[PDB]
Amino acid sequence: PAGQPERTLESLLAHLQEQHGLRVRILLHGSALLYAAGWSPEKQAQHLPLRVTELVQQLTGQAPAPGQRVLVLELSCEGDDEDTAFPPLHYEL
Repeated sequence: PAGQPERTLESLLAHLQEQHGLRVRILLHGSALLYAAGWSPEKQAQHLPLRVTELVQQLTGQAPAPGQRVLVLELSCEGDDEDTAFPPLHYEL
């Protein structure tokens, strides 16, 4: 297990929006695309009580596997400079 334990999708989106006052970004890589910005209301995206890791795989339709898994996520963010957005997140399962 790498990084802090997965708490909740609603927590992740709500935390960034309130504590940092920054727009939400999409984490996508093979498995699925995480909701952040789109036609759908922003409040709806943060509403999702599903776990951050479970939600991504559930949207994908892939069940969890035993042992350590290596997954990488890409941050899709619209901005003038690439430095504004953080580099891809490395998370193992």
